[PDB]
Amino acid sequence: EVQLVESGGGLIQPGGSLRLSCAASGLIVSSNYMSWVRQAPGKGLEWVSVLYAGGSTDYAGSVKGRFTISRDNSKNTLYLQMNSLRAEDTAVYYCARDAAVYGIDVWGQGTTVTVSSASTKGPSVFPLAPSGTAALGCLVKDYFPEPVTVSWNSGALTSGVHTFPAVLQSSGLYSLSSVVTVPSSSLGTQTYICNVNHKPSNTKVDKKVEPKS
Amino acid sequence: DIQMTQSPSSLSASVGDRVTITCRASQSISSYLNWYQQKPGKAPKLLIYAASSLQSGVPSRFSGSGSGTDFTLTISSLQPEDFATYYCQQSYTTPLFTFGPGTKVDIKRTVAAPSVFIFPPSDEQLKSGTASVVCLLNNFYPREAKVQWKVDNALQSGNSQESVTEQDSKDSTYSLSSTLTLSKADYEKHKVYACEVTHQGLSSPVTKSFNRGE
Amino acid sequence: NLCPFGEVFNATRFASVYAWNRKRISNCVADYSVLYNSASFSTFKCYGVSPTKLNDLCFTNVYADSFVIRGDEVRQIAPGQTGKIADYNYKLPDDFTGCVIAWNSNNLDSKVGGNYNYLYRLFRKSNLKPFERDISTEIYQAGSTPCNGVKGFNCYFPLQSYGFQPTNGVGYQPYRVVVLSFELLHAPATVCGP
Ligand SMILES: *[C@@H]1O[C@H](CO)[C@@H](O)[C@H](O)[C@H]1NC(C)=O
Repeated sequence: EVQLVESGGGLIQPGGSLRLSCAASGLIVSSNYMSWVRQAPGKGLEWVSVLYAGGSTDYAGSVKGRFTISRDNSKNTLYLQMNSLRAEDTAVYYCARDAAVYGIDVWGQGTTVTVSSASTKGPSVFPLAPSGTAALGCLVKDYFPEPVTVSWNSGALTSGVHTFPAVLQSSGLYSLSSVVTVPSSSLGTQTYICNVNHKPSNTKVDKKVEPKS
Repeated sequence: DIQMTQSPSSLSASVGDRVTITCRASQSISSYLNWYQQKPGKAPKLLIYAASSLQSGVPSRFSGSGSGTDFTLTISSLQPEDFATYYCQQSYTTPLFTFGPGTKVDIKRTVAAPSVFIFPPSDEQLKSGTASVVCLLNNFYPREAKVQWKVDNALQSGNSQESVTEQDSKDSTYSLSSTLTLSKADYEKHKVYACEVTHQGLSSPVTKSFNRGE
Repeated sequence: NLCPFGEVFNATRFASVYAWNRKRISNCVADYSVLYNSASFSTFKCYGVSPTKLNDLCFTNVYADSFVIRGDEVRQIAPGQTGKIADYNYKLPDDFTGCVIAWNSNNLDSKVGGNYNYLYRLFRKSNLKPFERDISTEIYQAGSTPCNGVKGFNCYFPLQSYGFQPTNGVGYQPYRVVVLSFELLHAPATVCGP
């Protein structure tokens, strides 16, 4: 069928390198403008480099002289060799077949490349205490790498819960908060615990959250 | 080179409306224009190529017009699965294509002011020597809102980060957190920590705050 | 008699770069400084030859190739270059010995709202050999199933139109290009300067 099947990204330190792989099926990459496209978190589509059917290549200012597009027509595969990687290159990388006037009609599923010198580290869970409806929650601070999952009372608390997306701090470490709104009348009587899991560090935490004084 | 601009940026619309997204090139690029749909976590889908040509398998409600400098993606009757982000891309300089910034089409809903809540750092986190102050704006529509931090009535700038939830499954609302990050040493040295929210559903900015001993 | 450089340079219509034109000059005299001594030209780079030392030289054949491309595409009419034009339209040999001359022609080749006359080959399977000339209009087969003359998925019409609008920046405007190639064979050299 018509598909591009990518693989090969993950964690890498700055100055390291990766090799992305776009397995083509349903079009011939040797008969095509095959491009790599990247998308930084929340930032939209930026073109990275091209492989002309005839074999010439172009690159984006930034990656020029660090990345190298190539192909192997026996395997019908597009390749991107990312060397001297930097934290900026952190994005999702798509491969696509550019049909030019006709559009970019075939995209691969994307593979995610995170460039970071951060040591992987489980979060600290601090309580966001209650002070009509009351709001409480958990600060899931200073972890790496993504992701983190949060739930309340092990699954018994879902209404009015918001687990925000992570931000990336100037430490290279992620942090997020999960909040929930509950009747202020339950405050002294109902137990509210947040269950934070972070697999990359084999960390599970629960934290009772209650009012202070 | 050719930069691309997209007019609405964010657009609110309801199931069944006739929604119109705009795109514009810094140069006249003939009909060398393509439209894309994108949803969070997935890849772009090609919708319109050559400015007017409907792509294989894309529903007929997707019209595309324009030529030269200004272009228009039209959806004749917005569907539930149509809520997404639409980009334009230019082919004139193919294969070095540049994209637009995007227009997000979210789900329209009656205006809903935020519920604003402020949280001081935990005593537990203060031992670690850093202080995190959280501001929550809960269940708000539309997505555009402004959070200002004031510490001792002096406005803070490069010390806060924000996060927003995807549009609620049932509210169609948004929630936003803002986290002001100081050192224990700094936090010790000030009294009034305040969070001031301006939004279209509030008549004047709402301010929630706390003092350090309370 | 003088060489017909007028017919090539001042011609009323130029070709599409894909079907570039070739006028062969033979048995005549040529003044190549009355060419270089015009400020009319925006590019006039000579590779393998000096433009002054030209009326001092004889050749067995001179070739005047002409076509229209985009200003941002004139960089590829040079030895050692790649891109839609150089790869799929008009290639110069690495050991080129000749001159590339080009001048802006927005006034003659862009019509209000688009001149869809001039075309370039957008799709090929393999780069052109030097001075090769592809005039195929066959549907381009980007897949493994054949195309049999119909546009469709993986089946691309290989020629497209430069939408020449006269308002664009200078980069996306038409430029007329004449490539003068000077060959020396072991046969009576007939194209001399005076
Ligand atoms: C083109 O025409 C002008 C006069 O209109 C003339 O000066 C010029 O020499 C002509 N070009 C050639 C190659 O003779």
